[PDB]
Amino acid sequence: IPRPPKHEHYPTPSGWQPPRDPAPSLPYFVRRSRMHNIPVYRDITHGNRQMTVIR
Amino acid sequence: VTRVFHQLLDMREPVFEFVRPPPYHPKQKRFPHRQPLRYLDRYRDSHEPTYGIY
Amino acid sequence: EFQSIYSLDKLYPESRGSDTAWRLPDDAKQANDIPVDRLTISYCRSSGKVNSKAEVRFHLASADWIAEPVRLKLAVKHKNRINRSGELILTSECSRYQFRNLADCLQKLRDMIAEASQPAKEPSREDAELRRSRIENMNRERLRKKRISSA
Amino acid sequence: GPRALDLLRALPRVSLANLKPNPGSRKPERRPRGRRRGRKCGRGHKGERQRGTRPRLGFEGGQTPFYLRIPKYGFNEGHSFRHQYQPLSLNRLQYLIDLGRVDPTQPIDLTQLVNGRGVTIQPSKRDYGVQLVEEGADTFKAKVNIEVQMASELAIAAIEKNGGVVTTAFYDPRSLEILCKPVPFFLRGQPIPKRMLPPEALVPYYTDAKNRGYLADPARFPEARLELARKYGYVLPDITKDELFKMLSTRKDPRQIFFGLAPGWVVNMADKKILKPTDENLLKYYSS
Amino acid sequence: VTYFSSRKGKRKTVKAVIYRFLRLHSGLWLRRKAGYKKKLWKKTAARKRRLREFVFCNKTQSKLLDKMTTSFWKRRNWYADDPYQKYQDRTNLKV
Amino acid sequence: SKTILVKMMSQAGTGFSFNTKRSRLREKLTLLHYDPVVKKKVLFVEQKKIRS
RNA sequence: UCGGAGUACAAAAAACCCUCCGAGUGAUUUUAAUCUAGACAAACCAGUCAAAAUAACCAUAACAUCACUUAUUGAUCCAAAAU
Ligand SMILES: [Mg+2]
Ligand SMILES: [Mg+2]
Ligand SMILES: [Mg+2]
Ligand SMILES: [Mg+2]
Ligand SMILES: [Mg+2]
Ligand SMILES: [Mg+2]
Ligand SMILES: [Mg+2]
Ligand SMILES: [Mg+2]
Ligand SMILES: [Mg+2]
Repeated sequence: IPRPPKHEHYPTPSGWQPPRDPAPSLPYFVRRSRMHNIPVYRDITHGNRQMTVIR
Repeated sequence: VTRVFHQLLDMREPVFEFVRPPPYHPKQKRFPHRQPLRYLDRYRDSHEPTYGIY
Repeated sequence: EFQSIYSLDKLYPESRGSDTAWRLPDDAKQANDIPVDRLTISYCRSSGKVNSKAEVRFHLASADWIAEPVRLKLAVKHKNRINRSGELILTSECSRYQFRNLADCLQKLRDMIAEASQPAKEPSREDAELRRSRIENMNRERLRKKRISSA
Repeated sequence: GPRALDLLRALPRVSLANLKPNPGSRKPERRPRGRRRGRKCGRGHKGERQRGTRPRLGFEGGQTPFYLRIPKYGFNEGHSFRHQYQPLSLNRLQYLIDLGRVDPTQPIDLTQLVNGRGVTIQPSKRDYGVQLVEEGADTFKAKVNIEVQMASELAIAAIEKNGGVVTTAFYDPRSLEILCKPVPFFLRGQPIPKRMLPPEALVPYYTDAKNRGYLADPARFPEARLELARKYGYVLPDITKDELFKMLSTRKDPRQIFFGLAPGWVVNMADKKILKPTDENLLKYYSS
Repeated sequence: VTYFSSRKGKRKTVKAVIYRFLRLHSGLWLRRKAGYKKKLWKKTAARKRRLREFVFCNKTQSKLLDKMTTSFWKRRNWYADDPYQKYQDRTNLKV
Repeated sequence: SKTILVKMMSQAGTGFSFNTKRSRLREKLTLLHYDPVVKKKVLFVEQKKIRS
């Protein structure tokens, strides 16, 4: 999968914003997805149980 | 009257409507039973296709 | 450099060169109704029912692309939707896509200039919602009929 | 990074001897032994069911079954022969261009979409190709040369405004299959087949400049195209004066599957060579 | 229903379903009313309308039909010109 | 006595049919009915005899 | 098989080789449309009402009526019809 092209303006038309140049100082880190998106998803179970996963 | 607000009161002219309450629909059910097809349109948000990931 | 019996040139011999389809016939339509650069076009994006209000604004007396008889006849029928600063305001709502809203506005404007530029417009009125109007009119006219000068 | 690693110095070797499946991974099965799960073993008592003989699925016990009292009606009628166009919103197209999956620089047809995995075609399901839908119309800023099998007025309008070109092309099922997965076809060892024409029902679609049909008379293109501007109220750019114009004008023959190859050639991928027929009959057949 | 076929060992579909029902992708099934072509002269226009409807099946019937029908019929379909494409997603359902 | 089910046809030139129970020993039936295509009250004359 | 009364005293439901009456249609012209909120009833299938909006007609004109009116009825498939 190709590294995303550098642009002159962020965020892009589709709203994609690359990660920062340094990393924050927080005592945790969230890797990007292999497709370069933020790994937050939603999940259902039993048809009524709604959840949000941070991966 | 239009002349009043502009000329005398130095105002824009307010205009009103008559607004009726939105019609009452029962809770939507997962399996609407013995209900016409057009049922699914009563709970429709707006008429436009939406292709989610597509 | 491939070519077939069914190719585009042998199907339509008349037009051939690859730049034929991309020519711009500005002479074909010289009318250019509604020179969009001369309109103020506003977008109110309402997201929640998801709909985007599109708003077309321009000054009616300062608009030269419409004739004088039509520019005056427009300010009559549509005086309701005119503004105290002289602006004629059109608005569309329906689609979530503002292309479709802009198009609705422009089609409305086209229609107004259409019917105003037609001298044959008879402005026919229905009796259904106007019966109350004619009868209450006549019946306030029975009372208005008292004649003595005043002031 | 992983502080877990530091706890592993302190603990014994990981070996085959100590290994635990994640708790909950295996729900243990239960066997009809003992006081609980024995003695009729969940099968109930006598009747048809304890013996395992209860009737087939739809059967209602002799009253005319629900699925058979309802009358037949064409619903799925002829379903196998309906055409199926996989939707692609401008939102996804934009999102693919932004992230550098498909590049707008070279022309974009089906193979390009498939290779970026922006879209998936399965001809066996009677997919006839991609259709273009308008979901991202307002947001769409890219400048592209795109070829799809169907498109909507609004979608086209949204591509023109940005100075690109849309064209609707047709592929028959075989053609389509070859188009989407080309490399599996080149290992097949067959010539490149002719592109079939559209069937009679689809001719009025691809002959119109309205749809920017690939079989359409180009004389109507700049006319109809400009029409689309009047409706959506934007200035139509001159595509002629652009630097990328030589790419934007690029077509296919209506009889050609790919860009730059021709019906009847053969791709030998081990030698990285192309092979073309010198014969007259073959060249008449493939070029007709 | 055949759960394991003889040649393929797969699970067969009951075609008698596929002629009278329609599966939206949400899982709702759609059917004609019964007796809607039968003895029309004898019926009220109101009743006739109630009969001309397309109606939805309750959960039980739905599960029954799903069992009687293989995977292929539950796939996401995009048809050109399709009347019913409007209805295949579900909206605003709070459960 | 028996009655009969007759097929009645529009004289509006629109093919439209509706069936009516009519007395067997009576005369050929003619009515003023509603035709949906023309959206009018028109004359229907009995074309055919359906059920007896 | 369908309906009315009692059983089943006042919301509903409620059995019997229980007690009693009925239905398997006439007669008539006012020939009784389209579409749709919300409901009743209900294992399923079937049954019931019904506002607003259209179109028909006085030019702001939609319940066929009577016989205790309640019942006068029959699913799929399949056949005949051609709309
Ligand atoms: Mg999941
Ligand atoms: Mg076991
Ligand atoms: Mg036990
Ligand atoms: Mg024991
Ligand atoms: Mg035993
Ligand atoms: Mg038993
Ligand atoms: Mg697919
Ligand atoms: Mg109830
Ligand atoms: Mg009404």
